[PDB]
Amino acid sequence: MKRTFQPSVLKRNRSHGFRARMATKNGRQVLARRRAKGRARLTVSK
Amino acid sequence: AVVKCKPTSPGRRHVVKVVNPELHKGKPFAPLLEKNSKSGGRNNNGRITTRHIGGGHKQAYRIVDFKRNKDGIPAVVERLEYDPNRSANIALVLYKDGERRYILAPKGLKAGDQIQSGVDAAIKPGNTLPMRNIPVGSTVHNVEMKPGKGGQLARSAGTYVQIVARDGAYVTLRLRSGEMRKVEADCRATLGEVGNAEHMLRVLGKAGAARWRGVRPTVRGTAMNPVDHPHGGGEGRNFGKHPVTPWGVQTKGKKTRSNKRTDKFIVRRRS
RNA sequence: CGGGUAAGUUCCGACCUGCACGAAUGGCGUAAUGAUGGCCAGGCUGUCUCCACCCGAGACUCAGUGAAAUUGAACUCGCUGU
RNA sequence: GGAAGACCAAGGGUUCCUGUCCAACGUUAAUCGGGGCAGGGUGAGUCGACCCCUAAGGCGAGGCCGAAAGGCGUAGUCGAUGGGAAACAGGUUAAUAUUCCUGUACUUGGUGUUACUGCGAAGGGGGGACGGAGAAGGCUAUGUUGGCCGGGCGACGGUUGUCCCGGUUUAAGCGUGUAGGCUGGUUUUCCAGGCAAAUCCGGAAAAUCAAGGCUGAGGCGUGAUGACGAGGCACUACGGUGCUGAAGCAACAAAUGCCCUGCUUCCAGGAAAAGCCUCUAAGCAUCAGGUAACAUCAAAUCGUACCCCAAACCGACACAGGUGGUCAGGUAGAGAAUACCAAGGCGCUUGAGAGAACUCGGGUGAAGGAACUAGGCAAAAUGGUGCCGUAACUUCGGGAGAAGGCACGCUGAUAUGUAGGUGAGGUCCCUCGCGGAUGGAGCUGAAAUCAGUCGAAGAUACCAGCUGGCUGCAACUGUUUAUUAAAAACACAGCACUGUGCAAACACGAAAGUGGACGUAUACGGUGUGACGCCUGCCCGGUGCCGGAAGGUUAAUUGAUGGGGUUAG
RNA sequence: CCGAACCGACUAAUGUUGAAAAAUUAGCGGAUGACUUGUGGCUGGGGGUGAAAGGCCAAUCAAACCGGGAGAUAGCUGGUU
RNA sequence: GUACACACCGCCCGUCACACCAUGGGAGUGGGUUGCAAAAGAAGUAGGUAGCUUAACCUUCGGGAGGGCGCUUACCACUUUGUGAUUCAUGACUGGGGUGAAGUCGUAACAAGGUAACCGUAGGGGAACCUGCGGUUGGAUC
RNA sequence: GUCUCGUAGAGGGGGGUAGAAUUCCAGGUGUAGCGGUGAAAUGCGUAGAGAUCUGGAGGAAUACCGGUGGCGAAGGCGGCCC
Ligand SMILES: [K+]
Ligand SMILES: [K+]
Ligand SMILES: [K+]
Ligand SMILES: [K+]
Ligand SMILES: [K+]
Ligand SMILES: [K+]
Ligand SMILES: [K+]
Ligand SMILES: [K+]
Ligand SMILES: [K+]
Ligand SMILES: [K+]
Ligand SMILES: [K+]
Ligand SMILES: [K+]
Ligand SMILES: [K+]
Ligand SMILES: [K+]
Ligand SMILES: [K+]
Ligand SMILES: [K+]
Ligand SMILES: [K+]
Ligand SMILES: [K+]
Ligand SMILES: [K+]
Ligand SMILES: [K+]
Ligand SMILES: [K+]
Ligand SMILES: [K+]
Ligand SMILES: [K+]
Ligand SMILES: [K+]
Ligand SMILES: [K+]
Ligand SMILES: [K+]
Ligand SMILES: [K+]
Ligand SMILES: [K+]
Ligand SMILES: [K+]
Ligand SMILES: [K+]
Ligand SMILES: [K+]
Ligand SMILES: [K+]
Ligand SMILES: [K+]
Ligand SMILES: [K+]
Ligand SMILES: [K+]
Ligand SMILES: [K+]
Ligand SMILES: [Mg+2]
Ligand SMILES: [Mg+2]
Ligand SMILES: [Mg+2]
Ligand SMILES: [Mg+2]
Ligand SMILES: [Mg+2]
Ligand SMILES: [Mg+2]
Ligand SMILES: [Mg+2]
Ligand SMILES: [Mg+2]
Ligand SMILES: [Mg+2]
Ligand SMILES: [Mg+2]
Ligand SMILES: [Mg+2]
Ligand SMILES: [Mg+2]
Ligand SMILES: [Mg+2]
Ligand SMILES: [Mg+2]
Ligand SMILES: [Mg+2]
Ligand SMILES: [Mg+2]
Ligand SMILES: [Mg+2]
Ligand SMILES: [Mg+2]
Ligand SMILES: [Mg+2]
Ligand SMILES: [Mg+2]
Ligand SMILES: [Mg+2]
Ligand SMILES: [Mg+2]
Ligand SMILES: [Mg+2]
Ligand SMILES: [Mg+2]
Ligand SMILES: [Mg+2]
Ligand SMILES: [Mg+2]
Ligand SMILES: [Mg+2]
Ligand SMILES: [Mg+2]
Ligand SMILES: [Mg+2]
Ligand SMILES: [Mg+2]
Ligand SMILES: [Mg+2]
Ligand SMILES: [Mg+2]
Ligand SMILES: [Mg+2]
Ligand SMILES: [Mg+2]
Ligand SMILES: [Mg+2]
Ligand SMILES: [Mg+2]
Ligand SMILES: [Mg+2]
Ligand SMILES: [Mg+2]
Ligand SMILES: [Mg+2]
Ligand SMILES: [Mg+2]
Ligand SMILES: [Mg+2]
Ligand SMILES: [Mg+2]
Ligand SMILES: [Mg+2]
Ligand SMILES: [Mg+2]
Ligand SMILES: [Mg+2]
Ligand SMILES: [Mg+2]
Ligand SMILES: [Mg+2]
Ligand SMILES: [Mg+2]
Ligand SMILES: [Mg+2]
Ligand SMILES: [Mg+2]
Ligand SMILES: [Mg+2]
Ligand SMILES: [Mg+2]
Ligand SMILES: [Mg+2]
Ligand SMILES: [Mg+2]
Ligand SMILES: [Mg+2]
Ligand SMILES: [Mg+2]
Ligand SMILES: [Mg+2]
Ligand SMILES: [Mg+2]
Ligand SMILES: [Mg+2]
Ligand SMILES: [Mg+2]
Ligand SMILES: [Mg+2]
Ligand SMILES: [Mg+2]
Ligand SMILES: [Mg+2]
Ligand SMILES: [Mg+2]
Ligand SMILES: [Mg+2]
Ligand SMILES: [Mg+2]
Ligand SMILES: [Mg+2]
Ligand SMILES: [Mg+2]
Ligand SMILES: [Mg+2]
Ligand SMILES: [Mg+2]
Ligand SMILES: [Mg+2]
Ligand SMILES: [Mg+2]
Ligand SMILES: [Mg+2]
Ligand SMILES: [Mg+2]
Ligand SMILES: [Mg+2]
Ligand SMILES: [Mg+2]
Ligand SMILES: [Mg+2]
Ligand SMILES: [Mg+2]
Ligand SMILES: [Mg+2]
Ligand SMILES: [Mg+2]
Repeated sequence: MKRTFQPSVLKRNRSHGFRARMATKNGRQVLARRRAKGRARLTVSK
Repeated sequence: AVVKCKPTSPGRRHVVKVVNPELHKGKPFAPLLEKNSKSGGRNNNGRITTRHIGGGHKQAYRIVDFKRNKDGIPAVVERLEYDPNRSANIALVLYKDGERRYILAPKGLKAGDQIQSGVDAAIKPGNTLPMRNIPVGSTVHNVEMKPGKGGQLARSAGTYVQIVARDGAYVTLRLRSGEMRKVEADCRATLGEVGNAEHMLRVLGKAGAARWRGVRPTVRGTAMNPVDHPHGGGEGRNFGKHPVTPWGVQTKGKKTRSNKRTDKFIVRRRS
């Protein structure tokens, strides 16, 4: 059966990548939060 | 001509075609074509704002001359053509100086006919004049509402407008709706009726024929749940309320015109 | 009431006493169509009378690997009563 | 074996190859592994990306709009799933190869010579450039048979022949220009069009010639005195290397591939932009620039291993699931169904016995034949082609494959292989060719009829409609509760009412705007009904909607009049 | 219209600590169209989308998920060495 | 003018109720005849002929020819199956018709029959009928 | 039966146009009735009808001529102009 995760790198980067996050103020608050938590990987960006 | 299909399959039994042997069979005139992609009835918020629109055949846009302001130069009809964008047919015309344009095809117009626009044009079908120069009582189409703006009234297949009176700077028109409407006498109009009057005699015959035209199905409000539509609900077929739109406004007689700016031009409403 | 069956609360045709049909929240018909509902017949048969035998895969034994739900504690019988 | 073979994209990321190890991982053992450890392995002007160009859509200087955050959008700038230059065959590694090597090619650009010469764009025109279905003809891939070449003479009767086995392969490029497709050509004069100009496109009028151009599969030639090649021979570290090498033709059949972005036809009427060709403007003037030949230089960078219907991707698993594109042999067959095979790939990571009940998946069954049961659930049955034949009803299409029935293998003859298809030499003609005409050798080859013959059975396996009668509902094909409901529900063409005069009604939106629509009442929205046929009666008291506007009542607003507080007196 | 690929999901058996959190096997429907499919885009939670089943919106839907108000409140149940 | 003549206190129409009779439709069903498509194949006759058996003819004395039986093929009666056509009988119920009798409801026609009658058509109504549209005089009065 | 010349005609088909009248719409004047019948009532009217004047819209039919007149196979055909 077809499952929910059907990977595509272009769609991954367009939807959640670093530059998509930087494009809006709400996305920059995601990055601010993850930096404050100290995540080793800020985004999906490979 | 109006042609019934033979009932060789259930989807063909009720089909009625309008077949016109005079329409061009080849490709349209390319310099007057533009692309025109579809909307699905969605605006720039991406929301459906007009229901029941989607799909259907790809269509190119034909640039049609509704202004008819190339005055004093005669043109000859080269051919009639099918236009997917409208109910009327269109005519490709060649002006004496070598320019080609598309116009709405009036009833009776055929290849070889001559047309002209301007104050001094002859009173003949396909000619365009300011209504100041058109006899009262005439039948016209593609009528301007503001001088120089371009035709806006009576453009659909088989429609026309009657010039019933002329008083000062204004003429009074009887529109197809039955409305009596004042328009400036300097507004242009084309003599005759829009052609292709048999358009309304066609019968689609099957559901798919509406889908070919970009029309998606209509779901009755009484077939829904209450959360979806004021008519929804009921154990069985129930109704019991005054018919309304999906947004709650009465839909069987309640009037919705509210334009005090243009009220001064309506001599008499359609009813 | 009639038909079909040896026998028919279903089915078909009628009657009208419509608890409580009825004319576009349509009425009455309707060829064709339907993995649609009901009923009848021919063919067909292990569906059944009424099961028998056979071929394979498990079940069973040996070697290797090795779960689960559950679980107050158990030295965890019948009966009649309480 | 239309895959369980081969090869890509996506996704993964070393899983690839070699050596070594067997703790853990592997549903068992493991000497083995997609496991551990170590080393190795991915070579490009031509393949792909990057790049030029745009679609939907995104962002968006100014701008318009919005308490703020922000929303929309112009000029622009991004964005492939689409348009845009060029390489093939052979050989080679343990592991890469259109990338390395051998042979033979091609493309774009920079320079520099030479010869000749109106070049010039952010502008104009052309082109690129486009649907569905259907029908053929011409072909090739490919196959089959013959010929040819090499080998064979058979474990058991026969096998020197009308016998057996194998091979019979060769590209891009360059040259040629055929089946076919499209279009009349050429030269002058003139002109309200193409924002200016134009020799270009469009238009008008003459003259003259009638064949001129554009496009185009395949074939043929060359590429190739080469490469490959059955086998043979010699070595092996027995895995394999080294050496040599015959024939290398024809006929017939033939695609879903090519000609074909064609042709015919239909209505639902079928992207864009650049590359490319052409025209001139400002400008430049024996300069630059353009065209051609020749030479020379450059073509960077990143990807390239491996899996890819899967043990490497998505499913927590070495999971009976899911996953877009390409390739398409033989015999039978209508076929990409199905059966058996080829190339190629596999036996599914617990086995060994036994031969109880019972469960699962199957086979057969005396007599009966729906008596079973809620119900013929399940099973059994029917099943092909040709011909004969086929009722009520019907919207005249249907119903219909109604129903029912007959024939069917093999051998011989007709006919040493027929009708038909294909077509060589020859001969004739020619405006001499990839030509026409004639002619038919060779090859291929149904179907039928007559006679005979074997079996219980000839559509023998696999494959492959059960049929008929009465009736409810829905006209019909479609759609739906992903995961207990597929229906009589939803939709539907058709019908009606009603709104809507365009800055339309209506909808999204504090708004700007956007959809409706580059539509205009034969149009668009809402609502109900639901093909078609015959039809659709009475009620306006209630609720709503529409119209009316004389009167009664009534909001903010206005503040007449009366009453009170204070106190100069 | 008949029928493979492809798209579905009418019946039965199995399976129900499955091989599988919806499948397998035998049959079944559509199969040039209101068809099917790849890649990319757009619509956002009282909101979307819906040939309408309250269906679907990441194994979640009569109001998604994540974080916060937050130790909501619990005249109720349990427990209290 | 008249459809009156025991003479308008005349004549007379239709539904409804009652009785009887024939007939159309009808879920269908049961018989007779018959078409079409097949299956079937007794006896007979004809063709063929493995096998068996032979009075007349011919033999070179073994046989030969010819015949018969058997077998087989063709044609075909009985019979069987499927599906139509036609005809007769019958059927709950239902449609109108005739006759009788006169009960109930009216009074359509005959006089200008009290709205002149009638024809075609359409709609309506318990019934005769009424109404619209065109037509006729086979209308009285004037 | 054909040809030549002329005559009368609501013979047919198509198009245009004119005047009278009805209805409706707008406005002016004006005020209590109008309309209808055997008699009435329903209906219309002080929200201004009916009556009268002006302007407009629209459809249908063609007074007088007109005649036991004409034309046409019958059914039928009537303003004027082409
Ligand atoms: K996404
Ligand atoms: K059109
Ligand atoms: K609907
Ligand atoms: K409802
Ligand atoms: K309901
Ligand atoms: K319901
Ligand atoms: K309704
Ligand atoms: K109906
Ligand atoms: K069904
Ligand atoms: K049925
Ligand atoms: K395992
Ligand atoms: K073991
Ligand atoms: K042998
Ligand atoms: K590689
Ligand atoms: K097979
Ligand atoms: K045992
Ligand atoms: K031949
Ligand atoms: K079949
Ligand atoms: K119906
Ligand atoms: K279904
Ligand atoms: K539904
Ligand atoms: K019908
Ligand atoms: K019909
Ligand atoms: K009412
Ligand atoms: K009312
Ligand atoms: K598509
Ligand atoms: K919803
Ligand atoms: K989620
Ligand atoms: K919510
Ligand atoms: K009777
Ligand atoms: K009968
Ligand atoms: K009468
Ligand atoms: K009379
Ligand atoms: K009458
Ligand atoms: K009555
Ligand atoms: K005449
Ligand atoms: Mg709609
Ligand atoms: Mg359109
Ligand atoms: Mg509709
Ligand atoms: Mg519902
Ligand atoms: Mg509500
Ligand atoms: Mg109900
Ligand atoms: Mg009710
Ligand atoms: Mg009974
Ligand atoms: Mg009974
Ligand atoms: Mg019944
Ligand atoms: Mg009802
Ligand atoms: Mg009711
Ligand atoms: Mg009604
Ligand atoms: Mg009703
Ligand atoms: Mg109703
Ligand atoms: Mg209905
Ligand atoms: Mg269906
Ligand atoms: Mg054990
Ligand atoms: Mg590793
Ligand atoms: Mg390996
Ligand atoms: Mg290793
Ligand atoms: Mg182990
Ligand atoms: Mg060990
Ligand atoms: Mg290893
Ligand atoms: Mg390893
Ligand atoms: Mg923007
Ligand atoms: Mg800005
Ligand atoms: Mg853009
Ligand atoms: Mg770009
Ligand atoms: Mg691309
Ligand atoms: Mg490799
Ligand atoms: Mg070939
Ligand atoms: Mg070849
Ligand atoms: Mg031997
Ligand atoms: Mg060659
Ligand atoms: Mg070549
Ligand atoms: Mg195909
Ligand atoms: Mg590789
Ligand atoms: Mg395994
Ligand atoms: Mg798997
Ligand atoms: Mg698939
Ligand atoms: Mg094959
Ligand atoms: Mg197969
Ligand atoms: Mg045992
Ligand atoms: Mg057993
Ligand atoms: Mg069993
Ligand atoms: Mg069996
Ligand atoms: Mg038995
Ligand atoms: Mg037996
Ligand atoms: Mg038996
Ligand atoms: Mg039986
Ligand atoms: Mg029973
Ligand atoms: Mg029983
Ligand atoms: Mg069954
Ligand atoms: Mg079976
Ligand atoms: Mg068949
Ligand atoms: Mg051939
Ligand atoms: Mg019933
Ligand atoms: Mg249906
Ligand atoms: Mg379900
Ligand atoms: Mg289901
Ligand atoms: Mg707008
Ligand atoms: Mg309905
Ligand atoms: Mg589905
Ligand atoms: Mg299946
Ligand atoms: Mg079907
Ligand atoms: Mg099918
Ligand atoms: Mg929220
Ligand atoms: Mg519900
Ligand atoms: Mg879900
Ligand atoms: Mg809530
Ligand atoms: Mg709080
Ligand atoms: Mg709490
Ligand atoms: Mg009878
Ligand atoms: Mg016999
Ligand atoms: Mg009377
Ligand atoms: Mg009378
Ligand atoms: Mg009659
Ligand atoms: Mg009446
Ligand atoms: Mg009357």
